[PDB]
Amino acid sequence: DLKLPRQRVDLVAPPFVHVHEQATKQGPKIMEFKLVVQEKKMVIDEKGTTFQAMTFNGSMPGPLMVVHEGDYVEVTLVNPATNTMPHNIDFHSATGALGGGALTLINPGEQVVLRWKATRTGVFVYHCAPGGPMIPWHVVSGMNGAVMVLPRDGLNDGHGHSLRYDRIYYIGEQDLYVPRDEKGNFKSYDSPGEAYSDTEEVMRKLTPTHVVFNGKAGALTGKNALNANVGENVLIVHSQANRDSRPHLIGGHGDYVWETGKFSNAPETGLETWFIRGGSAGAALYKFLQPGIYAYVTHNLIEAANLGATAHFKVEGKWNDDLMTQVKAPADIPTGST
Amino acid sequence: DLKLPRQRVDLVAPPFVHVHEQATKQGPKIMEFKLVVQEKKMVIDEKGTTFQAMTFNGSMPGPLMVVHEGDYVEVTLVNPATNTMPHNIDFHSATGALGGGALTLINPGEQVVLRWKATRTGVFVYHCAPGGPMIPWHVVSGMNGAVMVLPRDGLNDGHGHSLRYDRIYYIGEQDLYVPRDEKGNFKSYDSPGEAYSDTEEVMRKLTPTHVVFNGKAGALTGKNALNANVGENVLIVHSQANRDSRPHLIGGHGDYVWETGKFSNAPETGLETWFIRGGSAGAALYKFLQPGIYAYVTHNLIEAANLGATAHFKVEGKWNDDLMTQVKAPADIPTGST
Amino acid sequence: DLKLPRQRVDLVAPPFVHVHEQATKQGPKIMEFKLVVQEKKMVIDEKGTTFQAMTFNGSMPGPLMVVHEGDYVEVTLVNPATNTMPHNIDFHSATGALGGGALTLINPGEQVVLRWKATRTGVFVYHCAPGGPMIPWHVVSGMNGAVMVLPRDGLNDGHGHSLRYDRIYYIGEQDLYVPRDEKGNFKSYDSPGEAYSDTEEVMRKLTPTHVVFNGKAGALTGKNALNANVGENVLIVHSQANRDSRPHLIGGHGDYVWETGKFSNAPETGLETWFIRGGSAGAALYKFLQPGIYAYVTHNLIEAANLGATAHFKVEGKWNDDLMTQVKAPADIPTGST
Ligand SMILES: OC[C@H]1O[C@@](CO)(O[C@H]2O[C@H](CO)[C@@H](O)[C@H](O)[C@H]2O)[C@@H](O)[C@@H]1O
Ligand SMILES: OC[C@H]1O[C@@](CO)(O[C@H]2O[C@H](CO)[C@@H](O)[C@H](O)[C@H]2O)[C@@H](O)[C@@H]1O
Ligand SMILES: OC[C@H]1O[C@@](CO)(O[C@H]2O[C@H](CO)[C@@H](O)[C@H](O)[C@H]2O)[C@@H](O)[C@@H]1O
Ligand SMILES: OC[C@H]1O[C@@](CO)(O[C@H]2O[C@H](CO)[C@@H](O)[C@H](O)[C@H]2O)[C@@H](O)[C@@H]1O
Ligand SMILES: OC[C@H]1O[C@@](CO)(O[C@H]2O[C@H](CO)[C@@H](O)[C@H](O)[C@H]2O)[C@@H](O)[C@@H]1O
Ligand SMILES: OC[C@H]1O[C@@](CO)(O[C@H]2O[C@H](CO)[C@@H](O)[C@H](O)[C@H]2O)[C@@H](O)[C@@H]1O
Ligand SMILES: OC[C@H]1O[C@@](CO)(O[C@H]2O[C@H](CO)[C@@H](O)[C@H](O)[C@H]2O)[C@@H](O)[C@@H]1O
Ligand SMILES: OC[C@H]1O[C@@](CO)(O[C@H]2O[C@H](CO)[C@@H](O)[C@H](O)[C@H]2O)[C@@H](O)[C@@H]1O
Ligand SMILES: OC[C@H]1O[C@@](CO)(O[C@H]2O[C@H](CO)[C@@H](O)[C@H](O)[C@H]2O)[C@@H](O)[C@@H]1O
Ligand SMILES: OC[C@H]1O[C@@](CO)(O[C@H]2O[C@H](CO)[C@@H](O)[C@H](O)[C@H]2O)[C@@H](O)[C@@H]1O
Ligand SMILES: OC[C@H]1O[C@@](CO)(O[C@H]2O[C@H](CO)[C@@H](O)[C@H](O)[C@H]2O)[C@@H](O)[C@@H]1O
Ligand SMILES: OC[C@H]1O[C@@](CO)(O[C@H]2O[C@H](CO)[C@@H](O)[C@H](O)[C@H]2O)[C@@H](O)[C@@H]1O
Ligand SMILES: O=N[O-]
Ligand SMILES: O=N[O-]
Ligand SMILES: O=N[O-]
Ligand SMILES: O=N[O-]
Ligand SMILES: O=N[O-]
Ligand SMILES: O=N[O-]
Ligand SMILES: [Cu+2]
Ligand SMILES: [Cu+2]
Ligand SMILES: [Cu+2]
Repeated sequence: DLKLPRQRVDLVAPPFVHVHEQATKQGPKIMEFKLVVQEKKMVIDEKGTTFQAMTFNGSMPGPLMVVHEGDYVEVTLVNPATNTMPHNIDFHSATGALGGGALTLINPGEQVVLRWKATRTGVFVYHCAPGGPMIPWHVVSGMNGAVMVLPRDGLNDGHGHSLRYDRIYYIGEQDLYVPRDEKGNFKSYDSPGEAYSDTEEVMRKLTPTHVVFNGKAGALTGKNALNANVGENVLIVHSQANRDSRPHLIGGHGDYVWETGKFSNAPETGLETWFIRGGSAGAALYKFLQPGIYAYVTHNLIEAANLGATAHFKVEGKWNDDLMTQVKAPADIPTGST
Repeated sequence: DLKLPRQRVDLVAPPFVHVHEQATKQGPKIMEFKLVVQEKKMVIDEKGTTFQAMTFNGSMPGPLMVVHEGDYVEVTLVNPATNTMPHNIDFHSATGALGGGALTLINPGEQVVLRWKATRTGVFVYHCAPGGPMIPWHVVSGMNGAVMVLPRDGLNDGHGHSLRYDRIYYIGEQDLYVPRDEKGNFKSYDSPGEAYSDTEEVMRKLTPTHVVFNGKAGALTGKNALNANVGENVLIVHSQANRDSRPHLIGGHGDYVWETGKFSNAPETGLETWFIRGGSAGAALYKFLQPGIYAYVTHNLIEAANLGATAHFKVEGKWNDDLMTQVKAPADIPTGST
Repeated sequence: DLKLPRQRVDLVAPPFVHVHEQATKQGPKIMEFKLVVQEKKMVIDEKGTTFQAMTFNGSMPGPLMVVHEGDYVEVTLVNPATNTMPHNIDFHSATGALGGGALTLINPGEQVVLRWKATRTGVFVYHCAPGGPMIPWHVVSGMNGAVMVLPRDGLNDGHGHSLRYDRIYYIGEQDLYVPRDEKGNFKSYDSPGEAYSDTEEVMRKLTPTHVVFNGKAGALTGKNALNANVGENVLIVHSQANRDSRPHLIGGHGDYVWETGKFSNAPETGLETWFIRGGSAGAALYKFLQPGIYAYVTHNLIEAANLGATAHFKVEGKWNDDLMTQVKAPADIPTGST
């Protein structure tokens, strides 16, 4: 019935994003994506703590999918027979049937194909939602990602001016609830099923043990820092499927921020810290002006520094002493000061 | 002194709203409302847990009051002699005297009449506020509702276009703090006074035991699902007097959202999830496009699924396969897949 | 190299703000500020609980600094040899080097001079950020304040109209994490270093023991209530360096609110409650219409009433019975009522 060109997209692992155009003169296409569920034990902190994760495509978050307004998105969801649980997928970008969750429930050994029309622009969460208490459990076990639906003309500033990004990163933030024994040590389990009852008890107290970007504390630091150059406009897409976050680029700003994540609304300008509502994605554009290390955090600094929620950008270029300078290096306080 | 027509309004129990006009060519009236305080034990979850509630008009939330900008709102507050505590009322919509709290303190056996002018448009919280630690205790015991002050021309989209709703629902969200015994079982008390000291201890840790819509887990599910039809524009008013919430319509969107709840500000368009600040009301307009079950949740999914914060909409109509379709039902993964 | 006039500013203790112009026809200046770190035991609640604070200039919050867009801000940071720890300063208003943190680390006995250009308008947080887990610890120990960068033409309503305030107050909100012994009593320590390990354990559970304005429960109540007059436009700057807040003026409104705190964005109008993201400052303008006591709170009323987060305004003037009146004082319920 639906007679449009089909285009297969190969997803890549976050924080990177598959190749796509910003502005396009192409008409609506059927964009084909495949997501494979993988249940697996993963390391989530720098002391080696593990937990029974559940993922789309082996990563937390799941990959970012990028399409344009008016496209049709055809998603094959695969639940391999090595998994132990039923899974599904709900797209906040889609209309009807609980975002598709009601049409995509699959047992291990099955697959399903859903098609939804991208009628609403913005960044949106997708997540597993099998039903009842399984919904939060699957989500906080890692089964969430995001989709970006761009306007066909690309981004604009809400006042008639085009905005173009040179680079795009997807930072998925995950709240985790890892059970502890009586001495406070983290517990380990041989399967998701075995972890469930203890995990639910932690979840009920609503306080995460870990808050991570890209699936583990320190994932986007050190040699996995994100790269940029002075003068580049970088789009940072941030999602949180379950709990609020307050992104902040230390030493920078959000030049243009869609904190509710929807491109039909004009962005706010010059933010210090923005706010991602749990269950949503947002996006921030920033043009780097200074080289050096930047920390991207949630500005609950306890979460950022002590629970895992810090990423680094490494920015190449020349220092601008007009914007900031050390006038006098650390020196002894003058004895003749009051 | 004030010589305007008087109009008695009969309130109805949430989630329904008393009859009112959107746009009106009537001039300012004195709109007369009565609220009766009722202290009573109520069931708040599906396992039958009870707690010592305190309510306006026997319901959590208290009823929605609807007036127009420039109206005068004359509220009779009654505290029957069967109650045990003093109560009052503070309207976030009103100006002066702590929103009226300073003028409405009444002992059991008394009543009081307050008049305030509706100078500010939007949805607003009202709540009991007797003084000091009694303020949070009364509010989280259920003594809160909302008032909507419409512009005389009804809603608009902030760009010169009228917005009209076909239906309106009021969803009051309540955080509850129910004491537990040493084994974790919920405790029961013979009066609010007896529950106070144990309840305060839970409140101090800032983590609710339950988060409910319309006063109990499952209140707006099953046979009390909210009804709509494909093509209808539905206004959902959401209040939270004490704690933030992040409403989300699963399978839908917020077409027009006033998340801060004030109609002098243009709405945001096409939201996935919005944000109600604790101590505020907000409103979202959505035109249903697909039939079926929709879950309305706070998108902390732990709260939604495990603490009680899920409502259902049942929407009648015909399915639109253009917007979403199952291309291939669950089937075995092809043996010839990689 | 930089050849502009220099102007020394003398800071004052919050909630007051040093003298400054709103609109200015002066050109860019180098505005010189000095901040001295002071570690000291402080009382933070009405029962006399103490904690090992760390402050800029002896106060929580640190003082508000006010400059205009295009000014250069030259800050001398002094760490006296009586302190025990290294400190630094990061300005969310500044660009590069982690907001200046990377250029300002000083040991006890040292001082440093940083210059940054005020390129972005709004209110912004500044805070200590020495590195790693020390970042949250220093911030929640009190080392945070705010800077306001005004447009040269002063505030506007985003629709071409000037806004001018008659008075300005800075309300810094601080989440504190005070260790308890096994009976629940607060612990005391002889130094910040000794408190660290127990404090970190409380911080990890993300629930404050106290939430205060101006450094202690009741700081801005009683005789330290903030003064205003009917008809005065008052600007309230509110900062929270680590945790979200939801300001509300009980009996009032926010006439014009920049909840994200950035003056390049038009304010929202007529808010009941607004939202300060942790890691940010915001500002609200209100013109008092009624005399009397107003409570300024975070509208988590548990925090407001039971954890310390309430300030008072005392407003002088004449009561306006048109806006609000008690039509009938408390009286016995008529025996002939149903
Ligand atoms: O023996 C405990 C010790 O070993 C580590 C080393 O990386 O990890 C093990 O124990 C953890 C807690 O049960 C598990 O999460 C992990 O799967 C296991 O390899 C340390 O994290 C831990 O303290
Ligand atoms: O607005 C984007 C997109 O959503 C649709 C429905 O799929 O329209 C919704 O939003 C419109 C603009 O606010 C409303 O006027 C309409 O009633 C509502 O369904 C699309 O038609 C529109 O392109
Ligand atoms: O957190 C309580 C308590 O547990 C211990 C081990 O008994 O450490 C655990 O918790 C720490 C904080 O989450 C982790 O850093 C560590 O991996 C974990 O074993 C104690 O060190 C701590 O006091
Ligand atoms: O890119 C940051 C990196 O560059 C160095 C020299 O290679 O210094 C530059 O950046 C400093 C601020 O971080 C400036 O103060 C300095 O003047 C400038 O040359 C390194 O020191 C720095 O890590
Ligand atoms: O006997 C405990 C058992 O009975 C239930 C049945 O609905 O409710 C009773 O006990 C609860 C806990 O004290 C009370 O809240 C309730 O008022 C009382 O009827 C169960 O909820 C409970 O587990
Ligand atoms: O704005 C709605 C309504 O509020 C009042 C006071 O009751 O005005 C406030 O807001 C005006 C518009 O922002 C301000 O200009 C005014 O100073 C402030 O009191 C009403 O006059 C107005 O209709
Ligand atoms: O929550 C701790 C612990 O308490 C038990 C009974 O001992 O259940 C209580 O708490 C549950 C979660 O809130 C409720 O579902 C139930 O109504 C209540 O009695 C245990 O089941 C649980 O481990
Ligand atoms: O209204 C939802 C309800 O309608 C049924 C048939 O009565 O199916 C319709 O809705 C489905 C999506 O939920 C579509 O896939 C289907 O094609 C459409 O006919 C029921 O299956 C469904 O519960
Ligand atoms: O003896 C405990 C009792 O004294 C008070 C009186 O103000 O304060 C003391 O004890 C507190 C808890 O250790 C300390 O924070 C404080 O420094 C010390 O003077 C009461 O607060 C306390 O209950
Ligand atoms: O916008 C305020 C201020 O920020 C600067 C950089 O210091 O510009 C940023 O924001 C501009 C307006 O959005 C962007 O166009 C620009 O690319 C970005 O660096 C200043 O130039 C501007 O005055
Ligand atoms: O909070 C638990 C428990 O501790 C006690 C003293 O044992 O009081 C402490 O905690 C109170 C609430 O934070 C404070 O008001 C008080 O200053 C502190 O000592 C008990 O009173 C309470 O049950
Ligand atoms: O300014 C408030 C203060 O004024 C008094 C009289 O001095 O009363 C005025 O304010 C009341 C509302 O708070 C009005 O009801 C009253 O009519 C008005 O005269 C005091 O009662 C009040 O505390
Ligand atoms: O559906 N999963 O447990
Ligand atoms: O400025 N960063 O916390
Ligand atoms: O005023 N009530 O406890
Ligand atoms: O999409 N609902 O969680
Ligand atoms: O740097 N301070 O611990
Ligand atoms: O209206 N104040 O809580
Ligand atoms: Cu799943
Ligand atoms: Cu009450
Ligand atoms: Cu410090």
